[PDB]
Amino acid sequence: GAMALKRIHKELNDLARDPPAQCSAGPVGDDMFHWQATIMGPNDSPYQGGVFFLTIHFPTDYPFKPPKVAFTTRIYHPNINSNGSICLDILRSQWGPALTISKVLLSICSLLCDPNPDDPLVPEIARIYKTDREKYNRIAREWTQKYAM
Repeated sequence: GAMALKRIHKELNDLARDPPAQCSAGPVGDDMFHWQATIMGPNDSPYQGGVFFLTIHFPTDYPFKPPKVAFTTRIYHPNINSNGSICLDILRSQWGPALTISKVLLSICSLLCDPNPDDPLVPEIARIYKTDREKYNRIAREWTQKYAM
């Protein structure tokens, strides 16, 4: 409804004056409820140098339910699977209306920097993250080269 659209427009304007991390986001064409985003691989993470694309769909009752957010670029990470689904609490149970798409992107950036392996979407990636960090980082760098450059 109209409340959602007002809030989406406000968050787009907010993002343009103050970009979260090194992210971009906004409408695909004229559709205010379907956005694209990009996140630069954080410096000093194994994703450094990659550019990762995401899709975002706002619900009609935004901001009182979360946007649906998924990666379209492949990424090696304990909380992001091969469909680009993102296991992140604020996109489900911990969403509230004081969150914004800028805060979602900052939280996804932090997630890339410091995973939640006890919340595994990809059990083996979670396991290697915990038991052999040097190997996790090697493989995440390899996948950044393969998919995100």
